[PDB]
Amino acid sequence: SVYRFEDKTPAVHPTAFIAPGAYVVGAVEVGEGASIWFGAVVRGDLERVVVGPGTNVQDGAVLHADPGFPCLLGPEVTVGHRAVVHGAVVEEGALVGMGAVVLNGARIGKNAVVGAGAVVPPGMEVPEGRLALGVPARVVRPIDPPGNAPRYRALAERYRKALFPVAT
Amino acid sequence: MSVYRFEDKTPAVHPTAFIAPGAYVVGAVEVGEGASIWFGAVVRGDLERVVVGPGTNVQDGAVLHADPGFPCLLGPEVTVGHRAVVHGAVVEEGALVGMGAVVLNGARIGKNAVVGAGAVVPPGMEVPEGRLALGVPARVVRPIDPPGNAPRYRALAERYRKALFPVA
Amino acid sequence: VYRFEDKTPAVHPTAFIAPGAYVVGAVEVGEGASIWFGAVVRGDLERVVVGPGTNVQDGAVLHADPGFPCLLGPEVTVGHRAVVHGAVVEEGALVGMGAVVLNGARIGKNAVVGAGAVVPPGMEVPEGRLALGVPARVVRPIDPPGNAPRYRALAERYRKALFPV
Ligand SMILES: [Zn+2]
Ligand SMILES: [Zn+2]
Ligand SMILES: [Zn+2]
Repeated sequence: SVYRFEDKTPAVHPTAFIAPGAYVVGAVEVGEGASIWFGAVVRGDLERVVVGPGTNVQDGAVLHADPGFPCLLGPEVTVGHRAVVHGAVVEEGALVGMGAVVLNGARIGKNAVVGAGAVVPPGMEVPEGRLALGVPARVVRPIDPPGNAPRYRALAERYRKALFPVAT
Repeated sequence: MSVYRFEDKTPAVHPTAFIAPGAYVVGAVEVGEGASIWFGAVVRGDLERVVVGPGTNVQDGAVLHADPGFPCLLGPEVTVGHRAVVHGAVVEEGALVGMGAVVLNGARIGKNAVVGAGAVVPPGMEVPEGRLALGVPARVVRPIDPPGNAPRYRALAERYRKALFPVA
Repeated sequence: VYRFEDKTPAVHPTAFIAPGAYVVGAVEVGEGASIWFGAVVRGDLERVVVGPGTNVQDGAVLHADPGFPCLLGPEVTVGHRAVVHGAVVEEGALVGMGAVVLNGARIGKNAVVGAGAVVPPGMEVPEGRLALGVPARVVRPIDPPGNAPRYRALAERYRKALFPV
């Protein structure tokens, strides 16, 4: 569930969805309508992590932060399956593609897209409305704004209404 | 070992399948006979169905999900390597998705084909039967011998169902 | 912690094993080591060794194939969501987050595998060197990473004061 490390307690909005098997630990803030999915890990100890309103952190993703590099997810952000966002700033409407890695100090602009499996080097800026892909990542072109966040606001509310464990 | 019902979608898991501790099979999922879903793996079907074929192993930390119009359909004797992501794609009989790889919506992995470890298979890419695809992004490179992971995991799963116990 | 047949993990009392981590089978976990949330350390057909003071971070995966033991040396860091498979990682080294290290590969002393890099089977990363790319390429000498001392201290803090809310 939700874990207090020493005296650091996650602050989770009651409309947020924390899936079974997800771990929210320590200095973490999870906003209204946010969702953290199965097997995801959100840990804030040496530095804080913010999951803005309506931001979804999909299955197997990992959020963490280093001193001086807080992990700040803006509102209506999507962190795809198995992505790692570490000490970076992701602004409103952006998408971190599934399997991608965003490193410390990187900055994902509004409605920007980090391609699947791309590795964003430390400090790199992804401008607003642009697609960055590759290993290492590189700004390629303008890209249409992702629509994953409204999908996951609604999918999360359905999960909050009808999720039941069943034994076999 | 438990499984998760989303709305009216309960996973249909064959009795000979092995579902490991820490694995999360959610919603519209079929898990075939002799299949195995290993520790920390997530197989989630809600927006669209997901099928784990018979004798198919979904290894540790792997993530399966499907998008509208893109079912995630794993054929028989398929291997999804450690920490891979197969999203809304078709994987034909005997193929291998290398560990850490990502396979995106609409991709098709031909029979006995191999996705290289860490490779990212773009949406809609077709990997022909018996071929090898690797790189970021993935490219079909050469013909490769059929992998033999699925038989070994059928047997390893059977050993786990008989002698896996929690300790202190 | 899970036993597989006759294979029981041997975990030192000072090691931190976070909730949601899965240590399975023929696994050694040394003094002052830590296995964090969602990580999977599985040893069945071959042995895995997590050396003293070595941290296996969140969602990382360790496994081994016959003849390829996964041997993590002391003071080693396996970053978030990394995969180290049947490889040898020497003292002080760093496997960057999201990276993949495959069978028979050797990560030299204080070497660094960059984040998301894929070290092919059998490849050697020499001591004090950085490897990047997919596949991996030895790029330049790098200063010793300092993650292992920080995580030794963080793990002892987590062993003492971690409670579900
Ligand atoms: Zn970290
Ligand atoms: Zn998805
Ligand atoms: Zn393996």
